[PDB]
Amino acid sequence: ASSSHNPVILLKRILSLTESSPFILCLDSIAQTSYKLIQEFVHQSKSKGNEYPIVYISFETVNKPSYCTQFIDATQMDFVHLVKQIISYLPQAKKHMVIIDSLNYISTEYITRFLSEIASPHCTMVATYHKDIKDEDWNNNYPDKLTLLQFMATTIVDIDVVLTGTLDTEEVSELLNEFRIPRGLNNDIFQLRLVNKRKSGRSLEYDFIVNSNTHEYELLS
Amino acid sequence: ASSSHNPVILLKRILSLTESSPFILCLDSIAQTSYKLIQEFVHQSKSKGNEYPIVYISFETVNKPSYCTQFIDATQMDFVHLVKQIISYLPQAKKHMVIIDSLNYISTEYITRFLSEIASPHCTMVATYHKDIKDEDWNNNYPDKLTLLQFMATTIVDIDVVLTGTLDTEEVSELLNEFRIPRGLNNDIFQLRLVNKRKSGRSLEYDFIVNSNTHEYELL
Amino acid sequence: QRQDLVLFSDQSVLPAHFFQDSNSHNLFFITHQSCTQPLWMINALVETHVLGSPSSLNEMLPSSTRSHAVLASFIHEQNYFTNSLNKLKIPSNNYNVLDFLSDFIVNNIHNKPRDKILSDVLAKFSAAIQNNPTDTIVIIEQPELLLSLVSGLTCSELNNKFITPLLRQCKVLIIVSNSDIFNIDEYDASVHSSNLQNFYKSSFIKSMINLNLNPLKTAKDVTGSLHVCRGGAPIATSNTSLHVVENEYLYLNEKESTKLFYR
Amino acid sequence: QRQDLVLFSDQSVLPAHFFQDSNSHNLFFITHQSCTQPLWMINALVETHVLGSPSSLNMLPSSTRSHAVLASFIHEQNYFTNSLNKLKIPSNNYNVLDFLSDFIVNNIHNKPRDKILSDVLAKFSAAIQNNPTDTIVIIEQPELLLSLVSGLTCSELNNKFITPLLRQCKVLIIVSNSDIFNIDEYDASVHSSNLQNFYKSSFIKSMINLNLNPLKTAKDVTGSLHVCRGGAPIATSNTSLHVVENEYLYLNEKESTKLFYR
Amino acid sequence: GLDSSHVGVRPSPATSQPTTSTGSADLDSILGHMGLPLGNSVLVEEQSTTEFHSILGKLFAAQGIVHNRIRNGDTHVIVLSLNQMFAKELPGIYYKDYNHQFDITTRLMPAPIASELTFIAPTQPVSTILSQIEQTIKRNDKKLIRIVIPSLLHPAMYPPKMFESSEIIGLMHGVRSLVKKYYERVVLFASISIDIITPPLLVLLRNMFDSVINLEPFNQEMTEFLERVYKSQPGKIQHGLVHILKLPVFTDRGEMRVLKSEWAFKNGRKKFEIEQWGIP
Amino acid sequence: GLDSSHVGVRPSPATSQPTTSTGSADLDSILGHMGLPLGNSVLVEEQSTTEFHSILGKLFAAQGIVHNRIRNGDTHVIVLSLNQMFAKELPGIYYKDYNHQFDITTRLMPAPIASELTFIAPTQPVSTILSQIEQTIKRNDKKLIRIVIPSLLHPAMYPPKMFESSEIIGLMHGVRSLVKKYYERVVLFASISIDIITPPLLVLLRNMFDSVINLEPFNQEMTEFLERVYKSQPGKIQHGLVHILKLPVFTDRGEMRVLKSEWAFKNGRKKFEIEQW
Repeated sequence: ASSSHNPVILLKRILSLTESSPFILCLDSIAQTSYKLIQEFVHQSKSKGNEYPIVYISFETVNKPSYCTQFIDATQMDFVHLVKQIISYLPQAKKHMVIIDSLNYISTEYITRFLSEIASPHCTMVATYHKDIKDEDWNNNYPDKLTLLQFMATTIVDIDVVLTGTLDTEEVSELLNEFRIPRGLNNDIFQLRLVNKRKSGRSLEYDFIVNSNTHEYELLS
Repeated sequence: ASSSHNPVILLKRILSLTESSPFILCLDSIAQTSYKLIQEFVHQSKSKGNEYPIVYISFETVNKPSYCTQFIDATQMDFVHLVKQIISYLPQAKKHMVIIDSLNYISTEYITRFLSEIASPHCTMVATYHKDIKDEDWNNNYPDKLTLLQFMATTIVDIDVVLTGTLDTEEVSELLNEFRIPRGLNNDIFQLRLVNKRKSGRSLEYDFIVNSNTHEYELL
Repeated sequence: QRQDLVLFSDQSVLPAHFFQDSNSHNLFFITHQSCTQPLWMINALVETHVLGSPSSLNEMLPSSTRSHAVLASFIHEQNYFTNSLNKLKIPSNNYNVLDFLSDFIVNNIHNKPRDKILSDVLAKFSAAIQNNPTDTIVIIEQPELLLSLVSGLTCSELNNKFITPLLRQCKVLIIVSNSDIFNIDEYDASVHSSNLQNFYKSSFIKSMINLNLNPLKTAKDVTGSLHVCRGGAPIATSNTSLHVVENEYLYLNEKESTKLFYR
Repeated sequence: QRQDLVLFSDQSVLPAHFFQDSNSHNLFFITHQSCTQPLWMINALVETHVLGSPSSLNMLPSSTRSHAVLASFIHEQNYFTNSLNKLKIPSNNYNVLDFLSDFIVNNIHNKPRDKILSDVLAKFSAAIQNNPTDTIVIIEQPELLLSLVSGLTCSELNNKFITPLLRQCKVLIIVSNSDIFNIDEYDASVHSSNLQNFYKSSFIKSMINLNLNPLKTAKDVTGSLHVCRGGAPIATSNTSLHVVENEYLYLNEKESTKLFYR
Repeated sequence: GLDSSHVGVRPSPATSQPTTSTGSADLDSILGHMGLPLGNSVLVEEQSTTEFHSILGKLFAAQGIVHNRIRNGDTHVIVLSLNQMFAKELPGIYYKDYNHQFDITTRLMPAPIASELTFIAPTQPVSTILSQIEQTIKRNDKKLIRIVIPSLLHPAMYPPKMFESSEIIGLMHGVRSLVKKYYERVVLFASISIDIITPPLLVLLRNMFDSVINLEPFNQEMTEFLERVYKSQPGKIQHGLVHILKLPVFTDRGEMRVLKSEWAFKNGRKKFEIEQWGIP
Repeated sequence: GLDSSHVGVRPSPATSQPTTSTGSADLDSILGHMGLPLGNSVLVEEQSTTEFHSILGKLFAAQGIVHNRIRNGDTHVIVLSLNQMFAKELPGIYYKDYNHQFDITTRLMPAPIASELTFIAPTQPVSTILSQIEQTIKRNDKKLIRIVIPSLLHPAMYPPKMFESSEIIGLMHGVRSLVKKYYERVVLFASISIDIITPPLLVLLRNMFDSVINLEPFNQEMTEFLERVYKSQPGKIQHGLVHILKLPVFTDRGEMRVLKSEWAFKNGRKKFEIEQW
């Protein structure tokens, strides 16, 4: 009871938006970006028979995803207008998914405001944060963006590359530090760390290997 | 010829202000501050028969040193006035020593101006920088204060504690990091690294153990 | 010994369907250190698009095409590319060079707000593409230099106000950047040059393919290596089988000629 | 078992010649973590100066000119008044300056840094002005100003308050909390540099440093007191006077303290 | 000051000074005075994402209301929070009347009225918060005052500007000033989730409080383990550790009272316990 | 452009393009073109506190004045510096007249006159520096132009404001623009002490130049050693290494020309040599 019986089934329920999570935060990096995991979301949330309208917010996506019901180019307009627009596409009425391609573009001191104006009983927000993009005084003690985002999130999905070749993790690390990008990254098969924050407040962690080709999820450590 | 025959004699000539160095930079830390080395300066610069007037500039010294000819409290007045005052105590005429207790108090972007307004053929400046006091945008590439000071200096004397007890250097390091100050620091006997920047532009380095009690300097 | 340049699984370098599919936008990200410069790769790409194959690399009759190339640089003047391409016999009516070195600081920067600077640059691109919208490739060399030339310009403003709009107007965009900032010994680009480093990370994230040139870490036989890697984004294509064929080539560049081969 | 507190080579704690020599200024720097608080050391120092010895650590009605000025940024006046009454220090031989009570509310609404510091200093000056050469000054957690006053740097705090204060004192005793240096996984140097500079500069100016710390390695012992040279020479005519560096263990409980050796 | 027989006040067994209950008997015991001595504050810190500390804050306020409603025990509660539902959530009851056993499943009847409990918004300027706190203290001049700050610095409720040292530390210093100024009548309870608090700010906050108690919920492994061991005895499962970092009076005078991993807490169905910890 | 027989210009043996001397034959050889090809710049970096690079800067300017004074070899020298004594320090002489062997112990006779050499103060706004450089280039329209920047970014001479990227890198980009705009007539020589240059700024500066040469003076040990070995032959003692980081034309087209610790330099009594190490 204190930990999940079948974590894979939990995972699927979160992916399918059956289980309620109003703010799902995805963490990625250049070695394995998030768009495949996002695809898993839309897949599972249609494969259990759902049909959610999806509002897609784009700071860095020029190709309109096929699954999206509304598309917003956030790159030209300011914060207030953006929030206005997002809301204008949202509602009992029906269940909407709000996808933000990158939270790195929103100033840290605006994060809580953003999450609070958008929040709603009919909205699930799925948002990506790139762990390797750095944020843009000395007695300012406000948490950094990642710390805050993780605190506000109801679900965290942290994405990592799964290496197949002859380079180990630290070798790939130093190569990536020199921007000598190696082969063998950004694969259909990748690793996932799920933190599910229960109603009780307890945060539970599970590791999965995910195949985004076949949509088969298996458990790890 | 390319390196000193007797580094101890070079050291003494620098200490006595015989050898010319218009900007001598002393580096210190809480484990061994600079005032004993300064005392060695005044000593040697009187023990070879010199008699230089000494202008003392004080950002953090409340007790007027006995050897000083003029004393300036820099803590209340601004940069321009300070330079004015320093100059007003300076001049052929005779050789003056200008001692600044701490360069940490002068903003990095004013350093080169400070050194250039004060400079003179009759002035030798002796100045201390505390290596463990941190300086007060992203496409600002100006050198940090220590880097710049070391670049501008004609002589550098970098002071370190000499440990006698049972704690080694790294143990004392972690203790000092927790401000658990150990016994056995700030001794009469301490270590010195001299970088003498010759006229040729070459910078030569030598290590000394210094006894500030007996004024005996030996090589390492 | 000698290898052909191949980027994609249909054996192509610059798939003609990248220019026939519509509403599609694809970004190539090419990075290089300053001792392994990319001129020959730039030429080969222009060659591929205009003449039809990277003949300077792989190996021809007079031909004619609509295919067009827009070439821009923040570090090289117009004559540099004009001379380079003339030597390859690329028809001058099939390309256009935009010079952001010549008089750039004295005109386009000095006493002029960030927003207007970026908007003017973008406008030059828009004018250039406006002529041949769907048969045009755009190549832009060292745009990251703007982060240094323009006071207070952040990576996110550069992307939001120039790069991303540019890409939104292109079938195919090719950004060429110098990766020297990641290769300083004893220095962490991540921590201390974060504004600049963010540009390379975000560019990678948006690209569907990354080509990178580097000297070897470990001969007079070899200039360096070319790596071909997936980028962080999917290929925008109707062909659901099209993928990047990751690869490593060694290459020797000398006497204005280049040869790719395998280790 | 039990040891007397000794700071200097003439067997004293607070040398009477620190108050007879003139133009001389001496700074004691006392630092402590927040689990080994210094109240008993403060009292003992007041005791030493006023009654003549640290009796609580190591008696007849007596009279003296000796005076103590006590200031705190973290404790109200009643705290020290009660503490010292319990030690029978005559209320006419000390004065307590309270920089906790109403401090924030008397110093906001856009009061500028310079005026804030000048007002604090003025309170000290008025207090010392009465008994200039027989007075010790003890000031507890002045570094708190670095947090309470927007945009205040260490160098401004020193230039506009601490250093002028010291220039007006025969003996100044600064008491500061060293918790900022004791966070596990966190480098005070890099990230809290403004705050850390205060402790380094204070050390540099002091002729003696007293350090209180929990042990790293019993119900028998509260912690250790280290007695160390500071970064500055003692200002004294007596050319033989030096700090007698030492480590004491101590146990504080039931409002009584005992020093002893390891 | 207070009525000399105020039901909410007893002498500390340690120092004889006037002391009042936190609403939790086990916490009262932990503090070393069979309660919190008047003129003092307590900070309850919590690791992880759980909010067990919310129970403690609710007890602290509920105890006061029960005293006010009893003999005499005049008490006024001051809550620094945006969350006005806090008042509707206070538990009902399961030196007589010094402390009560509360039942978290139940509710005060009736709910606190405006003269019993006052809310102050933490989104206001520091000067205003301090002004309102003091005026409420003065207006209620012969009453025991319980100031409660549930989830201090929660980023959903406290704006970024308040995270500046001069702002939040100013506030706490000003509040500390009040607790010491009205030492005869005032106590302060605050709780905080420390995982997102930057280290230097956390050290400054601890410095403003007279006592500090740290709650560490059991991690995933340990929780699984316990659930295994007490498969047949679920009522015995505990929920985390209670660390004592600083205690009222004792710490300030110079005692080393830090005690880690010696106590454990258990959220019962109705009752919150803190008992000696032994790995089962 | 130039007179077709300008004495200061010859074809590069590598590419045939117009090329001119740096005033140092050994440096000319090192650059790969028997000189610096017109329309290109060279950055000489120096490690440590020595200023051997100052010799190279002086040769670069002196060579131009000698050409101007010779047949024809019309040349104008532009010096970006506060140090006006630079002009009085230029050495005298020890494809005829392409390159001269200079004697550093001697001096031009007479010293450069105002029409031969122009100073520009680096303490002025970037826009003004760029304006003045271009106007001098245009005013001297049929002349070979040598731009010399001795001790770029020396903190005694360059104010803190100039260390902002948009300021110094703007400047260099604007100067690069000129060198490329007037590619038929203009070359640029700059020298810098790199020890106090922050790494990122150093990488940007290298990026602005067509070639980069790095001088590494021998440290204390090595110097002692040499002084021991050549006790009896002091004329053989060398003074440091010359590293090649980037070469005109070759590097830009894609060749890997980095070559470290293969050349050494020697400051002779009169003559500056670079020989195999």
